Amino acid sequence: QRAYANVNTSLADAMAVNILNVKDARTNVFWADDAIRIVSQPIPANHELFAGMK
Amino acid sequence: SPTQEGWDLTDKATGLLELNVAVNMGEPDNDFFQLRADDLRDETAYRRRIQSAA
Repeated sequence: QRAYANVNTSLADAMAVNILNVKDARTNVFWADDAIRIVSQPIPANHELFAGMK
Repeated sequence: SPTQEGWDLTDKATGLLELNVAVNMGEPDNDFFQLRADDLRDETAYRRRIQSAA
């Protein structure tokens, strides 16, 4: 499990959490192209159950 | 058919009578069933319900 570490230490009951957004601002967004994925699925309304609608 | 025995049968002629019986059909024996468009991406439950209903 320690092979998966991503921070040098752990939270310790006193550490102040600092907010980073202190002013309204439109966001520039960057990413690696394999991060956002759009999963899609069919609505099988072409079935014979939905007869009477085209 | 009735039957009478003898030679002279004046005014002894018989009529014709034929009875009948009545037949009918009852109520239909249904099986209702409702699904949304989600439950027809697999169709196996739908087919099995059809066969079991028959």
